[PDB]
Amino acid sequence: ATTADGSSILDRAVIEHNLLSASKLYNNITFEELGALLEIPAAKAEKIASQMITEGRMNGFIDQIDGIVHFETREALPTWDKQIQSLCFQVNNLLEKISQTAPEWTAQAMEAQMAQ
Amino acid sequence: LEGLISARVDSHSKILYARDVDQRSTTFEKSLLMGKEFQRRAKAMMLRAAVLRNQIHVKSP
Amino acid sequence: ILDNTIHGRIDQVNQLLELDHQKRGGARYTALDKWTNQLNSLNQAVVSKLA
Amino acid sequence: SVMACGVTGSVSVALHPLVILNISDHWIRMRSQEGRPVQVIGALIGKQEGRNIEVMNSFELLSHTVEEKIIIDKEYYYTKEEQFKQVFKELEFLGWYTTGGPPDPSDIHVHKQVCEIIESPLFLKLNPMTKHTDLPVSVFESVIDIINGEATMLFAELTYTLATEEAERIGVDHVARMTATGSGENSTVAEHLIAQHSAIKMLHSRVKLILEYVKASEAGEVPFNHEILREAYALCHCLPVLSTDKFKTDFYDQCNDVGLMAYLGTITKTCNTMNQFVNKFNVLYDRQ
Amino acid sequence: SIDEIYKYDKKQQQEILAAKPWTKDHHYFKYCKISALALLKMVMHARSGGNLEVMGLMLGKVDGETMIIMDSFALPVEGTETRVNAQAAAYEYMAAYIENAKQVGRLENAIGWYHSHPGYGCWLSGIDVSTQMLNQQFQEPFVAVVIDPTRTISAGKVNLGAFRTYPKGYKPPDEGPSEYQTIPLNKIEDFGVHCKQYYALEVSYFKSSLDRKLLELLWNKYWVNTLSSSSLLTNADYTTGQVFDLSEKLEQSEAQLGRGSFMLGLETHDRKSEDKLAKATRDSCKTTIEAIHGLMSQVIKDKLFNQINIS
Amino acid sequence: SSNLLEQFILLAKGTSGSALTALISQVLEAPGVYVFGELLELANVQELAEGANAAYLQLLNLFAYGTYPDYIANKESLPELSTAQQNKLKHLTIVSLASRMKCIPYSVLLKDLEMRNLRELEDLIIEAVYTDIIQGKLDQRNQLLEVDFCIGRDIRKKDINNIVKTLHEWCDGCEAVLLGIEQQVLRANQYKENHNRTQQQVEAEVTN
Repeated sequence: ATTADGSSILDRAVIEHNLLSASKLYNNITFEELGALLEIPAAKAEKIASQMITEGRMNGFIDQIDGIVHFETREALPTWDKQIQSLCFQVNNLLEKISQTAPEWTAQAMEAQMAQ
Repeated sequence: LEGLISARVDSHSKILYARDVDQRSTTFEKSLLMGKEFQRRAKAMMLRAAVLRNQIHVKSP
Repeated sequence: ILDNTIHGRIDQVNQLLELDHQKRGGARYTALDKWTNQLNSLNQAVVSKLA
Repeated sequence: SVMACGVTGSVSVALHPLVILNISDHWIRMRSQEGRPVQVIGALIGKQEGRNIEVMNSFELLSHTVEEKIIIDKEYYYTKEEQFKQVFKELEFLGWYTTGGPPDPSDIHVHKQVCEIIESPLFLKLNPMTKHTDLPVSVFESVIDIINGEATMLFAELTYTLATEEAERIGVDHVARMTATGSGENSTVAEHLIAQHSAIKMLHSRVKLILEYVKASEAGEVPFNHEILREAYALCHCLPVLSTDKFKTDFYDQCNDVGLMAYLGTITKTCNTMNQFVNKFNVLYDRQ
Repeated sequence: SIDEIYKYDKKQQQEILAAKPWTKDHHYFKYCKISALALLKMVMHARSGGNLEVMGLMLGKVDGETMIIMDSFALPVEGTETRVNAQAAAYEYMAAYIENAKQVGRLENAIGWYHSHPGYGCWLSGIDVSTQMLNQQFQEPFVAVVIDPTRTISAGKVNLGAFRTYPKGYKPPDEGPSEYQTIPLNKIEDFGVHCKQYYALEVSYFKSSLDRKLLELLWNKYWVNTLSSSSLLTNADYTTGQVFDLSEKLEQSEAQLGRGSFMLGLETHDRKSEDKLAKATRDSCKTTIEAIHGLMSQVIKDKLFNQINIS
Repeated sequence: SSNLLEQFILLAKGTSGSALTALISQVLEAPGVYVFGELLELANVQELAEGANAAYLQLLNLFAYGTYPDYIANKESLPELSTAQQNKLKHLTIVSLASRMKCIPYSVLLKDLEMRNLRELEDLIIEAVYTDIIQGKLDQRNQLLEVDFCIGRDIRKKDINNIVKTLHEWCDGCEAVLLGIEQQVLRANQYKENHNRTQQQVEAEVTN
């Protein structure tokens, strides 16, 4: 159907999908650069992004002073516990690879701590 | 002085501005001043109760 | 704002609605002030029982 | 050989006298129903908090026997694992026990399948004659050693003690006596320090398992492989995690918040003892 | 028997559930055997709730006039006195356990439900005696076990006791308290009346179970979640919210010291709640210990990983 | 990929001459190959010189030790790339600065990769996250880039000493903290035993 731009309904779902993926990948982009990547004017890239924050479907805030919209990617304390859990998760996946490739080395490394 | 607000009069531009201190500055300093008086009053009470043990009452007047 | 519906402050000299997202705390610091006032009056009562 | 005491582990085993009642309960029942003294197979359960090993009770093993091996029923064990993971995750499982006497070479092949489940199993053997000082029980550990070029899994005996936890001894004595227990010390501070004391012992073992793995690829043990080096290079490069100006301004802010609350709570504890001393001093010593 | 009750027997459960000997006399259950491995799981789930009430579910079998408490798991329901009919949340767990047990040749079903009554001792109030009568007629047999987590700290006694509420048409007209404990001066009048609705049983102990053996295989891959500490950010609203209640307790202590509970003629019995200054001390220390407990989980993380750096 | 690395090292050791020159351009064009340490130290690529054969040897050295600005300075002497070889060079530039410094500011990557905004600069970085190549986090307050996991470029023959040095401080560092935690348990348990004995013997003598 005729949904503003283009001649299909997918013209609106693509713009809304690119804004959600940019909230976790793009740091901070201007309103003039965000519209050029989607072939949309600057007046349309602001009204669509503002409706996603009110409904609770997209993170970040919009600054009307300089016209630079920022995206929230988690910081401060919530990022400290994420790096610790991601680091300990790599040791769990590495332990399953050592015992699978060479199960004899797993029992030998455990006895080295009890001998000291 | 009479009200309960906190405003600042800026005579350089005739605009009533506002300059407040941090929330951690007026809280940590107020609690530290009360903690010093708490330890001073508690230690001074032991000095008053010390003379009341060896049978030493008021003998000044 | 007075009806506890819209947060922030109005600035007529700049035509900008202020909303400090990383402002100072007000939920935890409001309890330390009440604990200091209650402990100050309590110390004056326990010390008045010993002349 | 079959018994030579290879590497003696420095871990402490907190064996309990209740582990012998479950072993004798399975030996008399198996002999009365078969009419012959065969060998029973069970399992050693308890709790492991790192260096200290606590063996509370025991239970028989639910496995089959074909030809000469012991096939662990992993299909039934893995079915209940997805349902028992959303309630608790404590109380580890140790090794297994058996009834016989001298170490037999047939028990070596059975202990090899146990290492595939837990990385540090344990062996136990009940002897009718004497051996130790108290109960005739002994705990052994799987210690591999080469014998004239052939690597065999030998055993090493250890010296067990009594209860090494005040919060645990009060629960064990109330189970065997089935009557009453004396009022002692519950140790509330020791019940909370186990979350941090056992975390260091668990992390110290994970680093030791990966330290010799990368060191063997650089020396001459593990062959030179480009896949192992490219997968373990950036693994330790992330250390330390979040150690810039963003975490320095947040760690000191959280310490000052709880630090001020500790000062307001410490002065309240002193006022409790001060009120008990003032009321007892203004009556006997003072009369006004 | 002696050696048959220590293991799982299929012939024992096929000669009891098929005949149902409990339909003739309600006083058939005399003893109760609770596993030593399952006792630690019941005292740990109720201790995490603190002053709140929680409920769970127990699984086991039967062997004559003595119940067997094998495995036991926790439940997300907030006790039974707050939420009426707390057995509705355990219907999803029972539908997934019976279907997985009949295919392997096991007739192990439900055996009872355990809860916690912190404060007024281990007993059955007027609410637990009404819901238990509606569950014994559908999911039989059942047994109510109360665990006091806040009583084994100060007194040091492990409170444990199983009870069974009699249905309609079998309650004795006069029966004294079989298992009497400590009750504060508030609900002591209801203990002498509700004691005739149930009766205490001689609890026993044995070593068996099965749930305490599969948790080690899960810890080999679930150890990345056990280190998720940092209690300073989890229940941050409970720590700050406790300071607001402390101000109301401190204000009541000022009026207690001013008026005084020692008057002429009638002393040490004037005010209702005495020793307000001594009780407010433990409440102030609760907000301090709980605050420094979350910091210890963060400092220990900055000394093992943050002290490594790089060349 | 990992299965394609064992196929390019077997065809280069079986043939030589003109067949080796055509195999170099096929490796850089085909994706999945992110390592170039096992192919540079071989004696097959060292024999390519005098003419266009020498340009392939210099291009392999820039993909392992050089960066993105090192290629634009001598683009006339090196053969041109396509839409896939140019994007693969930007992935190696991010992992090159991470081996020296832990955090890399955004102003450094904006000059090397020649961008104008932050999303377009990070567009080539997020493409390596799903392929298990570059793993990390993005910082907005400090405007830095904390690279946690990345490729080791070659077979790591020079920076391999930092692997054992980092693991040694993690194993030996736990023993120093364990001595402090164990000492705190003994001090806390001894204080409770002394307090329980001093509170019961002082209250029993009041009746006498």
